[PDB]
Amino acid sequence: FKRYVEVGRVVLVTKGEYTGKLAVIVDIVDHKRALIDSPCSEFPRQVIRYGSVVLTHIVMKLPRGARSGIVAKKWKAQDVCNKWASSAWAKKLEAKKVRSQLNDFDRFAVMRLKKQRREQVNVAV
Amino acid sequence: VNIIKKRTKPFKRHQSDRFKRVGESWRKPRGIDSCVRRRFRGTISMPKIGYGNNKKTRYCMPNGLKAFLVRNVSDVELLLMHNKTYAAEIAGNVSARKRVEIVEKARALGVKVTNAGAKVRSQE
Amino acid sequence: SEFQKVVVIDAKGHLLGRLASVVAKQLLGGQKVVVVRCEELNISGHFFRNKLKYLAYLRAFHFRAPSRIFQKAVRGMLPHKTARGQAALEHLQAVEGIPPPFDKQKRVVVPAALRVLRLKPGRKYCTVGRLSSEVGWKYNDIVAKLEERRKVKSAAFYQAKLAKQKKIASAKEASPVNQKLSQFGY
Amino acid sequence: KYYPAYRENVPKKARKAVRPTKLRASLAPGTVCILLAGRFRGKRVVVLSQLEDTLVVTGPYKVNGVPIRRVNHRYVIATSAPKIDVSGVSVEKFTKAYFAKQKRSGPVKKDEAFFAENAPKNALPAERIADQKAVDAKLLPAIKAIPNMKEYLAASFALSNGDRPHLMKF
Amino acid sequence: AQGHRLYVKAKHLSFQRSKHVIHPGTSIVKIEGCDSKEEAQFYLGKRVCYVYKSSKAVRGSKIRVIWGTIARPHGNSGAVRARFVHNLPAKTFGSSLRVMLYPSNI
RNA sequence: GCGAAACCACAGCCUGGGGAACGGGCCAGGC
RNA sequence: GCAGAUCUUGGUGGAAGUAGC
RNA sequence: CUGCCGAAGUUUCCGGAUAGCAGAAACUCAGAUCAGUUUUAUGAGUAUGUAAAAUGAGAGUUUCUAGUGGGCCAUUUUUGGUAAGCAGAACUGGCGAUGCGGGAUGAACCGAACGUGAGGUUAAGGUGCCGGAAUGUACGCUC
Repeated sequence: FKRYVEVGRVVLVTKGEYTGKLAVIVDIVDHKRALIDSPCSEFPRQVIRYGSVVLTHIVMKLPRGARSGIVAKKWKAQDVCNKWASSAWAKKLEAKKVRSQLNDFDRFAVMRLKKQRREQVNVAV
Repeated sequence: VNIIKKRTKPFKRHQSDRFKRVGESWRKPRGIDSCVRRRFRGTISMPKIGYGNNKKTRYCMPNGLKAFLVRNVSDVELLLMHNKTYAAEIAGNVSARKRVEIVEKARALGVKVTNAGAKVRSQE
Repeated sequence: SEFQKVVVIDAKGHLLGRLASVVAKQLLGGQKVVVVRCEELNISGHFFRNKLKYLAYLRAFHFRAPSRIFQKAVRGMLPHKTARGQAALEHLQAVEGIPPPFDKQKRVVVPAALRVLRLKPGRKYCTVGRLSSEVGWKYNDIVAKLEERRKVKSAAFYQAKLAKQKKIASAKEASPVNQKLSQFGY
Repeated sequence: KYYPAYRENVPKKARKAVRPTKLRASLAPGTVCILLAGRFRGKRVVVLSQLEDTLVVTGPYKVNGVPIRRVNHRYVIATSAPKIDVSGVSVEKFTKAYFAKQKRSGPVKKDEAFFAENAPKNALPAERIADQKAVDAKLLPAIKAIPNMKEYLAASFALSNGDRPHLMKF
Repeated sequence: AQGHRLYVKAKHLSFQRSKHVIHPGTSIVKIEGCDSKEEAQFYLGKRVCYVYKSSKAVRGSKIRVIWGTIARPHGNSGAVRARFVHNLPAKTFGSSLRVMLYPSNI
C-alpha cells in the first residue's frame, strides 16, 4: 500500500463543515475514529471518523499526542504547505474551486479564449 | 362576483347504467347491505346538503343572471328594474308571433333573452 | 442527475438486484436502457446457494440465458400488468457480451450496484453467466471467445486514441494562450 | 339617467395604498443582464434606468439590435459583468407614457377602410430613433473601453449540457 | 450545433399519491440536475411547461403547451411538486418537461 | 325445405393466501 | 310516484337455424 | 327527495306489567344543583365507604309515548380443570347503527370516528423496485 492510518499523516476532510480543509492525524482513538489538527486558525483540534476524510500521500514526522502549538510549528518546519499544493491533486481541486466562482462574463471570456487556443492544431504542419 | 359550483356532474341512481328499467333519476339506496349507502371507497357519491351552492349565487346562470320565464310582453316588462339580475326566458309553447314581440320589447328594456333567436329567421 | 436518451450499461461486477432496481426505476422514467455483458453479472452468496435457488425455479418457461435472467429480475420490479409497466419493458435491451452497435458507444456503470462498493471483502459471490453455464446455457465458451476478440480490437483503438491524444496534449502547452490566461482554472 | 337605478352596493373603502416597488440589489443601472422571455430571449442588454416596476433596458443597436425597451424585472437575469457608464445619458424621457402603446383611434367613416379594408399601417417615428441614436453614442465608448464587452453583448446566452443554473454563478 | 435552450430539462414522474389514492391536482416533477431539497429551493416558483404536439393544427401550429408553476420540494432527492393550469394526463408519466428560469430572483 | 323447448343477474385460465364460502369477481404471481 | 312480489298482461331476445322432422 | 333527532339489543320481577334507554309538553330554577371526576379528612377494615376542596357543566323535575326486551368478538377476572388443549361463569367495553389511513390481502389488530372544497401539518405505518418518501447517518450483531 501507500497510505496507512499512522500518526503524522496528512488527511483531507471530505465531509461535514470542514470539507476541503487539510489536517494531520495526531492520535488514533480507534479503527473508526481519529484525532486530527491543523495549523490554520479556523480549523480546531477535533476527533473525526475515517469516513469523513481521505488520506493524502504526505507523511510528516510527529510525536504522538502533540498539542496544536507543537503541530503548527512542526507543520511550518516540515514545509507541508505548498508541498501538498505541488501535487496535481491540489491543483485539480484548486482549479475546480476557482472554476466554481467563475461568473458569466468570465465564462464568456473563457469560450473566446479556448476558441483561439483550439484553432492552433499545429500537429503535422 | 364569480359563480362557484361545488359540483357539475349530476348524481345518478346506483346501478342505473346496468339496467334500462332503472332510470338515472336519483333514488336513495334503502338496502342495508348496499356498499353505496354505507359509502365505501370507490362507491359513487350521494346528494348531501354540503354540496349546496352559495345562497347569493344560487339559481344564477354562468353569465351571472337568474332565469325568468316569460309567456308574453307583460311578463318581460316586469324586469324593467331587474335587468341586471334577471334574464328573460321565453317559454317553449309561446308562438313565433309573440316571440318576436317579446324580443323587440326586451331590447328596449335592456333585458337579456336566453333564447331570443328561436323559431325565427332574420332579414337585414 | 443528468440523463441521456439511450444509456449503455456495462454489467461487469454489478449486483443483480441492485442493478435491476436502478434500471427498473430508470425505465419508468422514460429512459431507454441497454445493458451489455449480462453474463458477468454478480450475485451475492455462494454459487451453491444460487444453484439451488435456480434449481428450485426449474422444479412457465425457465429461460437459461443470462440476459433473460436479468430481464426477469427487471420485469418483477415493474407494473407489467398495466400498460405503463408494459412500455417500460420494451425500452430495455439486455444482451450478453457487447454487440457491435453498442461496441463503439460509451458504457456507464452504476456505483450503487457495483459489487466492490457494496459487498464485504472476502464474501463469496457467483457470476450469472458462470452460474447459468450449468443450467442449460451452452454459449459461454463462444461468448468469451468473441469478448477477447473485441478486447484486442478495443485496446488497439485506445492506443490509437491515446497516441493521437498525445499530439494535442503536447501542443496544449505549446500555445502561449494556455499559460497567459490560465487564471480561470483552465 | 343619473339617479342610481339599482341598489349599487358601493365597494367598501379599501386600505391598499400604492407604495414604490423595491427592485433587487443587483438590478442597478448599467448592469449587463440576460433577457429571459420575449422575442429577444437570450440577448444580453444594458440597463439604462429602473421604471416604476420594470427596467428601461436596451442593447446597443449596432451590437445586438435590441431597441430601447421595457422588461419586467422578474424576466431578467442580472449578470455580474462589469458595470457600464450610464450617468452620461439622460433617461428622464423614458416614462410610462413614452413606452405606452399609441391609442387605438381614428374616426374611420363607413365604407372605404371600414368595409373595403384599405387600412393604414404603423411605423416607428424618427423621434424614437433620434433618441436611440443618442444612447449608443453615449454608451459605445463605455463598452469599448473594457475588453470583450462589445463581443459579450453581441452573443446570446444559452444553456449547454451539464449546466446547473442553481449551482453555477451568473 | 448549439440550440437556444433557455430552460432546464425535467421529467414527469407521478402524481402526489399515497399507496392506493392518487391526487392528479399536484404532479411530482424531477428537475434533472437538482439532487436535494435545498437545491430545489432555487426552482420554486419557476414556470414549468409540458410541450407536446397534436396532428390537427391550430393557427398553423401543431405544438400545444400546458403551463404550470413549481410549488414546493418533494422528498430529499430534489423532486418538486408542480401544479399545472390543466392537470397533466396520466399518460405523460416519464415524459419530458421544460422548467424556465423566470420568474427570476438572481 | 320446414323448424322447437328447457334454461338465462353477469360472467368464464390457473396458483396460493385471503379468517365469514371465498373462487367467478378480491390481494400478490404466472399465463 | 315501483326494479323486485318463482308479481299480472303484452311485446321481444340469447339458447338456435340448435334439438330435430 | 332532502334535513334534523336517534336508540336498545336488558336490570328486575315474571307471554307480559315495570324499569332503563330515546323524545314531547307543562312547570322551577343559573344566588341550583349536578358528575362512569380527582381529592382532603373522619372513621372503619395498599384499598374501602362516608362527610366536607379542586375541576367541569346551568340543574331538578312532573306527566305520556315510539322502538328495543339477540348476540359475536375482545379485555380482565376467574373455578375446576386435564393426555394437553379446554370448559365454566362473572367483569368491562368495541362492533352490532360506522365509512376512513395502515396491516400483501382479511370483520375484529394498529391509528382515526365522516357536510362540500383549497392550502398546511401529522397519526398508525413506512422510504431498494413494484410505491408516495434517505440505495440516510453512526455503531454492532448475521453467512
